[PDB]
Amino acid sequence: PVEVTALYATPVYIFSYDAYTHDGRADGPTEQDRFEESRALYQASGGLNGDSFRVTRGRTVCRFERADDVAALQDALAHGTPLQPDHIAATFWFLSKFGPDEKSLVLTTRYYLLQAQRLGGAGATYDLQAIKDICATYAIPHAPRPDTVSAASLTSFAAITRFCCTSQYARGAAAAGFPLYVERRIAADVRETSALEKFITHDRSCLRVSDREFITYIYLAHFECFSPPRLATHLRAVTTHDPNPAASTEQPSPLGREAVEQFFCHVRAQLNIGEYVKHNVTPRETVLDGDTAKAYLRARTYAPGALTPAPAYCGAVDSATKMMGRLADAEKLLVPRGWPAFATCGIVKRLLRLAATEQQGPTPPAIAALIRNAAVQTPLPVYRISMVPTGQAFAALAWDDWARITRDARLAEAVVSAEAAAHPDHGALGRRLTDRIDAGGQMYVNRNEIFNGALAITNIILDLDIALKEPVPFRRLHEALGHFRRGALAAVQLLFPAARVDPDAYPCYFFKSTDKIGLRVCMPVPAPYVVHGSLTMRGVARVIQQAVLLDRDFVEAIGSYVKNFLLIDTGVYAHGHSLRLPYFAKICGRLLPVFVIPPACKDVPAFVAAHADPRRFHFHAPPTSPREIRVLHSLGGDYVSFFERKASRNALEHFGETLTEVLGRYNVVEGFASELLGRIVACIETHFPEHAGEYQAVSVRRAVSKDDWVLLQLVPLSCLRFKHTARTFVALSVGANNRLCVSLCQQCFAAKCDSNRLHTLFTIDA
Amino acid sequence: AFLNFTSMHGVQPILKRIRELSQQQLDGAQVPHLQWFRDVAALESPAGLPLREFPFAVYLITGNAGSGKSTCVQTINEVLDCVVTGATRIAAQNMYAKLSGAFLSRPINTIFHEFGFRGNHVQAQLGQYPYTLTSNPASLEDLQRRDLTYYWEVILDLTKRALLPAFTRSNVIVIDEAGLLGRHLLTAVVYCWWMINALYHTPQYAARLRPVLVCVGSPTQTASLESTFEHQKLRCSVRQSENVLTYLICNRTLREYARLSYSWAIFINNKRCVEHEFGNLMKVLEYGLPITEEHMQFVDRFVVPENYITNPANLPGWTRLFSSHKEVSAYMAKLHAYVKEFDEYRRLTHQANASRITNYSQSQDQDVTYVIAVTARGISSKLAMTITRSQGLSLDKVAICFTPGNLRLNSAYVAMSRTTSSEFLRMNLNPLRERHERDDVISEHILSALRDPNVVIVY
Amino acid sequence: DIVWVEESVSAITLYAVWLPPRAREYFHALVYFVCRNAAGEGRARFAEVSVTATELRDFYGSADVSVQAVVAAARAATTPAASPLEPLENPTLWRALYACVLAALERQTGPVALFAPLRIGSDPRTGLVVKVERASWGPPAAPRAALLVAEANIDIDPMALAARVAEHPDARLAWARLAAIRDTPQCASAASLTVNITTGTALFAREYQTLAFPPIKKEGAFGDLVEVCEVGLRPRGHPQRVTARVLLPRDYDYFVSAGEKFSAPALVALFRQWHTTVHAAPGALAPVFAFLGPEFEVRGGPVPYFAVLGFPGWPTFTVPATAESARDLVRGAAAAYAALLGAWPAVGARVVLPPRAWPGVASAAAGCLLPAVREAVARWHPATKIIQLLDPPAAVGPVWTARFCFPGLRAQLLAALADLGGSGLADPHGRTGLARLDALVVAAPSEPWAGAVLERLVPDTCNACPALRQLLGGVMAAVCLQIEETASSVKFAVCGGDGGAFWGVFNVDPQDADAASGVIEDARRAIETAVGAVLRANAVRLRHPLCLALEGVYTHAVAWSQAGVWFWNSRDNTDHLGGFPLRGPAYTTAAGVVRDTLRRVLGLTTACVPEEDALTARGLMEDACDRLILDAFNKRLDAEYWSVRVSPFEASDPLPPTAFRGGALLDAEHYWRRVVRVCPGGGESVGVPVDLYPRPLVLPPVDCAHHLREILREIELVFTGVLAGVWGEGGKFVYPFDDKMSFLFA
DNA sequence: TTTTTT
Ligand SMILES: Cc1nc(N(C)C(=O)Cc2ccc(-c3cc(F)ccc3F)cc2)sc1[S@@](C)(N)O
Ligand SMILES: [Zn+2]
Repeated sequence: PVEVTALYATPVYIFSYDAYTHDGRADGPTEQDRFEESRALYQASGGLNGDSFRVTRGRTVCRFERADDVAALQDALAHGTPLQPDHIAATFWFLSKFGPDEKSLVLTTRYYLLQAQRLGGAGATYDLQAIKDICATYAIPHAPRPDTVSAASLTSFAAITRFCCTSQYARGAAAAGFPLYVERRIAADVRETSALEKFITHDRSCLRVSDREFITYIYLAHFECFSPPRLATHLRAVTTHDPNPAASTEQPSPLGREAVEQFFCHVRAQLNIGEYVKHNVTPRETVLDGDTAKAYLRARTYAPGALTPAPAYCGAVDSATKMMGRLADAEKLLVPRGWPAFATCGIVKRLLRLAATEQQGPTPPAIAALIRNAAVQTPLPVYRISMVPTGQAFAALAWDDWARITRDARLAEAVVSAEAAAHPDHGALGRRLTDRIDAGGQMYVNRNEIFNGALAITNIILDLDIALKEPVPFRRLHEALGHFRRGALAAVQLLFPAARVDPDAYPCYFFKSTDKIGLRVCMPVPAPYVVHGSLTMRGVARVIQQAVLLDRDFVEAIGSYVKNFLLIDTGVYAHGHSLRLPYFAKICGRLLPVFVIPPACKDVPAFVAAHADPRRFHFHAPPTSPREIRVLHSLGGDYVSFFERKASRNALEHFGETLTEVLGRYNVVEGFASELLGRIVACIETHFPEHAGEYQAVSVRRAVSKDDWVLLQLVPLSCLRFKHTARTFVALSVGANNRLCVSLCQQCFAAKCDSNRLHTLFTIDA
Repeated sequence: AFLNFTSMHGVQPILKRIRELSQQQLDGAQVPHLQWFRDVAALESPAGLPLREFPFAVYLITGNAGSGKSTCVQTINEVLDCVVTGATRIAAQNMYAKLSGAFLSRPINTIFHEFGFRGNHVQAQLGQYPYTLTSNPASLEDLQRRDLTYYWEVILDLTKRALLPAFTRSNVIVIDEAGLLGRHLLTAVVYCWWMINALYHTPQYAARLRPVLVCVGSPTQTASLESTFEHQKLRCSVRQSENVLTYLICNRTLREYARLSYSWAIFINNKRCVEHEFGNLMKVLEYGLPITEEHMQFVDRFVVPENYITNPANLPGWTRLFSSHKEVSAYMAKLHAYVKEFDEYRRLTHQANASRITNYSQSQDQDVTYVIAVTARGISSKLAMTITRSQGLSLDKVAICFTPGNLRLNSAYVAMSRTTSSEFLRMNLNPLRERHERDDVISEHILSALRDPNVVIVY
Repeated sequence: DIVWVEESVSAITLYAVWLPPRAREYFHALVYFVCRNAAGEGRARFAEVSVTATELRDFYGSADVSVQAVVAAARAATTPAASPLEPLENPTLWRALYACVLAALERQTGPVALFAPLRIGSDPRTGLVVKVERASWGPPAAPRAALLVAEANIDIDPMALAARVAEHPDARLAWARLAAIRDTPQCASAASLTVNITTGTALFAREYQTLAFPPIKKEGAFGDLVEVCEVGLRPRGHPQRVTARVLLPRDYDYFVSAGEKFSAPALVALFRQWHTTVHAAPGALAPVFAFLGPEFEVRGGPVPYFAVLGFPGWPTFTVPATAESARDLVRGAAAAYAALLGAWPAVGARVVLPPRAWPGVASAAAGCLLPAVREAVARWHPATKIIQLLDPPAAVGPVWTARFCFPGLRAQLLAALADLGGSGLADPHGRTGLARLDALVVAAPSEPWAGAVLERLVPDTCNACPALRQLLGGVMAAVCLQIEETASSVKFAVCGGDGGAFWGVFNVDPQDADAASGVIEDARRAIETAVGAVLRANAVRLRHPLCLALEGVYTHAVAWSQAGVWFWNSRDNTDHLGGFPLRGPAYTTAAGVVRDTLRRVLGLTTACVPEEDALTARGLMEDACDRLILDAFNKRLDAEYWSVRVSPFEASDPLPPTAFRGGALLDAEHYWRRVVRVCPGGGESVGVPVDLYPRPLVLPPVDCAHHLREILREIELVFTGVLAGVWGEGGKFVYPFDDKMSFLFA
């Protein structure tokens, strides 16, 4: 009663067959039981073992009981001799699509056609290429062919049939192990892949990082799990030489044993703060105890009486030209005694340097020449004022009427106390409290405090630019801000380990401005720490940003609204970059406080009347009897993604020199640049004949000097493109094959070309 | 041999979703009756047309040009019941080539042939009647009625002519490079499906099954354009349109009815990009990431002068892309150097057709002097072409001529992504260093899709 | 029948330098003697000399100079209104001129000696000094003095200074000012000059807004100080009777000016005005207006001085600061004047011998030596040190160490070799300049004023005659050889030094001190006696008997470079550090930090494996660096403290165009330029010449990220030497300034 | 500017 499923192609030629007998046990069959039954079925000597034979999206009948019929069936099944019409009647594509190998031609044709759907299992849903790959890793011992007939020496079906029937991958252990090995390999592979995809999907769903970080992450993680070496070792592990399952040579796979050791090992690093700080930030602090702490404070923080209420302003407030001239006039009274001559970036740099300069004893400070008072005490804040229609009016002040600016949002102690009695809460109470809320003339309309790298930063001021899918309710925003407070305080207690930040009493301050919910979050730097450096606060911002997208409450609250999960901008901390102060507008939205009371705040009225003190929202404010002071002056430099650092490590390990080293090939600033200019002169005549005789006699002069970008202005320059004022430049970077990327660039001072933007014209090899 | 592994083991969840999407029986009342398509024939203008829902399902397969989505289509064909179609004849033949390279695939035709598009429909007024959608929120019935009013001059003719097709034997319709089809077609296909299963009373119609449209294509490397010709001004205009992919991804009504969250597969990896840098450029381009200084310096190494690309003596054997058909007509010429009908129609007009007289591509990109690829079933040089046509087929060596001011970063991404290797790529200017109109709306939608637990990413 | 008087000569100045008729190669020079008799009464006297061309070319060292050139220079200097500041053209010319006129004065007339009794004669028929003889009777009057303060605002145009500094880059800015007055003498006519000469009899003060104009404030009179004397003379050069006006300095003798803010232009202008005022009336000869000083040369000079080569004939001594011991330096200047006849430090090395007679004396001294030293002189290459010393990375202790020095060995050896070549000199009477050097050497231990003279006369003499260096360093090499030979006998072991100064160890048990003094004294005795015996055998005889100085006993000694040595006696905690550059006020604090860190790190002799000690030493060195940079912050605004003294030889920062506006402050710059590197704006570090701007200074914050790096560099040099010298080598102590504690300043 | 369906 042995049942055979046979594929034929015209006397009948049978070239693939699956023999099976109905299992008399309910659930008796095991893998080794099936292997024994199959090895018994396919006779090792040749043919089958039964007495009577019934021979018959799906990929694809005669009885045999008399002696002649069964003899003919054995002859046609073990050798390949065609079955004549009498026996039945009384009762290149294949070589192409089923592998060139004999193993494939027999075993894969048997499985994919006559064995896949009948036996069920996962292999029923796998394609021909997948099944051929599985056959390729089914690397059972290979004995030589007795007739040495090659698999490609086959023309008709009388050859393919003879090859398959007299093969030793067809009538024994291999023919019995292949169906079981398909199931085993798939099971082992899915065990590892499904685990890796569980990790992938979870980390993807809870990442809450910037758009650019996400891309690197998905790609790199997919590479670790699926990469040439990882996939190769995994398939080598599943490789079996013994078809017998008991002694199969397949062991657990190295994949899912190296990723969980390499990157997925630290996939749970960005997944949890405490591991994001340990592995991504390198803290560099320097303790300073004694009079040196007091010294460092005054030297690197706004003077005590500079952010304290004063009746009228006192400082230099003027437009760009009027302050450019006044700065030069001040230098004319400053040069006689030491200040070198400086023969809108230069003005801001000079003003910041003037403000930073400290007082030497009772002598009036250096900025007193510009501010024109002897009561001025440095260091000082420097602000930028945008006016109408335009004009960046820089203003350096020694004191200002901040009481007047914050008067509108100042709530009397009686009011706050009465609201506290009406609403004894911290979430519903802040709700009620918030609901209850010429260069000289423009000073009190628009200010933008300008970062001074010389001074020490005392407040973590984060600019939260929230993007919105649709309008939001205030209560959801206030709850999200409470969650943000929680996450930021966890991140702060992680960054500053010797501080004491109780995340129910530590005051965080919040200010809010169809487009965006403009937010500003101000945090006191906990004592005894002071943060120094633009890059250090950049790192603090990255830690806070990747810590707030870890708290499930924040993402659950605001997640359905934020189109891009990036909230914190980290580019407002460079030297000379301005940030819009709270209690100020933009020339369209006056930043006003939104009160998120600490859950265990012991002084609510103080917290409310703490948002009106300028010190709470100034980068280099005076810190509010210091014994010890710890200056976090580095939290690690360039914050190469904790991922792309591995993508920088994997960049070479898989793909494969800096500009300076490449310059070594050319024996290496203006000298070699003029040699490259000689090559440019020859080609510029042909490429642009209208200005051919212009750059023939120009001199290279380095204007921009970067590690991988040396730009040299070609001071003698009519624009080559959009021929009509323009400046020509010579770029220097890395070429295609680690060469010299020398580019001709014609920045144009006209409207047609992007004004003051650098453009490229041709890049030639060197 | 390990290259296929990720696809092999990640297409299985896709296969284990399309099956239930295709074996879901509809309620008896929701099945579009024959009388519906009888009334549609009776209707003359697409105004009194009744609001009628035509149920359908989708499964979206998206990714880069060489992402390997073709492996997903291959696995689908050999395992599932399916009618594989294509948005263009070239794409249909490309799929046939890649499906017959593994097993048997029946002759793959275009979706247009499948729903009965014939010769007279080619030049048909496909944008005439108006529609004020009683919407916001837009009901699916209103969207389908808009897409039927859009194609009234095609839907009506198909219904009238109908009142054996391959739509009678399967409910899984794979449309490859479906971004080359406009949104009007999506509803149309579903509509036509029900037609061909109602007149013939197919066993699927008795089983109350509904169409599932497996749309495979690149959403940020492909666009669909609609051309209308004004018959007095003789000004043929071509506006941009919403493709099927963008319609499905960006419409809140379709993203809910079709449940794109549980029905979306993004193929994420290229397999011909041997340049960390070329790959990184393609990544910044297909995702909308901020353009940094480093990217500008990288693409700086490709810029070669305007008079270097256009000169035929340079870059021999390099395909040159322009952003204007007149520009190609100029460059090809330079390279070579190196009664009753018009009586009655004039009567009816109350008072450029060379392009609208044959295959547009070669008709407006020819100087006929030759020096090639067959266009129709009409030869093209394959040496110079437009960026918009370049979307269809990949190229070996590419020199891009960019017109300033008309710079669209999607055009730059399409032009730069036609070649496998960044080594063989030259350009007029730097698209990253010049003013470019970037439209990063579908980019954030893919990004939010890459940020969803129910979307299947295949590496 | 010659007149005879009794007087002491207080000064000798140059009045006239003329070329007589029928003369081609010999010029006569008239010398003004400011003689004073007993009880101070002063009578002016005059003498004549006759210098030949050969003598001029000998005292110049080259034949480029000629008699015509000297006479032209003297004629130009005759008038100060037309052209003052004559020496600035060829300072060597006037230097040699004074040298030869003094030599001829010594030769023809006889032996002269300032502030000393001298019998003087005169010939009435002609009316000049004829012969000077040393007398031996009289308690001569004390060399009285007068305190002079003079300040002038000579409105020099800055751009001229900038241009003249551009022609010669490393031109000391006092030379720039002085050249500006020389090229525009009218600038010396308009200046707010104020003068106050206080004497013991009567004070005199004048104030001017314009120099030529009458005073806007008077006090006393010109006549109280000066007794204008008209004296008739009949020189052999001038047959006709020639009358000379001289400014006899009644009441006082020499001037005493504070060197703190001394302005050579100020005194030049005041003396030019006096010259114009006195010699305005004709009928008499005009004197020479010549002055020399370190401000008169492009590259400057070490020791402040103001020579008076002519008018008014009164020596003026600049005594720089030193308020605590002002009388001591005034006496030192007076002694230096009296001994070296006032040529020092203006004439230079020619006080001893002509610059060109030295090539003969050195050769004549290479012959009288012993045969071995004869070759030893000829094989001397710069810094040979042919003696068994220690490897520069090395340290010793605990063993009884000791430093020794021969006080003034180069000067004494030069004197002995000069006597060896004395027989080879052309003129036995031309050896009087060889009597001043012996007077200096003999009086060197008794009085320190001879010291500073000998520490500059000798190195400059060695530059006048390059061949004398190979002789002096060969004689000293021979001395070191016998030092090493005798050392073994007395348990001494040569371990390092530089010749005259040498430090070594003792092979005595390192715990006993009662017998330590005995061996340390016997070694000194034996080494001194043996070196004296070698010198005597080498024929070289020293005027002052040789003496060895025990400059300290120490137990530990560590050396890193060839000059850097630190010694420490644990018992009394007395230490000594050498080789650390004191290039400013911060380097002294660095030296103190180093001498405390080394005292603490060699106190770690507690029994430990050598590996442990290296780490517990490096930790302490890093901690010392930390405590230094912490204290550096509390003085970040003291730019003068963070200042470096650049020499006119070293590469220097470029002068800002506003430092050329210091007024009466550019004159103070003679040798050193004190520069502080400040950081204006960002990125750029610019140098500020501190002493060329008025005080209090206003500056951008001082770039301590540059000065502290160099101070730390030399600290790590010392610390790497000690770390790799006491314990196992292989450790270059580096302090991560750029990371650990860079934030404080940058 | 702008392809594509028979
Ligand atoms: C070292 C490394 N190597 C990696 N691999 C194999 C790739 O980047 C391969 C590739 C290259 C081009 C495309 C691509 C193509 C497009 F048409 C559009 C967008 C695209 F991204 C996708 C994949 S990934 C990494 S990492 C930095 N993730 O560690
Ligand atoms: Zn331009």
